[PDB]
Amino acid sequence: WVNPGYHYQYPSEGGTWRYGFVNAGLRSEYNHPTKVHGSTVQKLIDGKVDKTNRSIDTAAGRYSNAYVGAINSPGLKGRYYYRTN
Ligand SMILES: [Cl-]
Ligand SMILES: [Cl-]
Repeated sequence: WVNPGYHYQYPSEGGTWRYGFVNAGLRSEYNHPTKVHGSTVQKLIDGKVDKTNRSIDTAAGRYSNAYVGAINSPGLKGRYYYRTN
């Protein structure tokens, strides 16, 4: 199970990174105001990777969108990634 709602980090590279269990999925979303950027999320069940979703290379000023639809079940955990180009 994942304590729901976006969690936030502020990369040294710039921008805002938000991720977590939100609106029926695991999500990783990164906004960089000027650079091409992206994000990735992995869905874990009992520690095993069930799915990986990688955002496309995303335009400056928009949040990248990495998502896996999920039930917030007892075995659910997420792992989250961001990138700049
Ligand atoms: Cl990424
Ligand atoms: Cl695995």
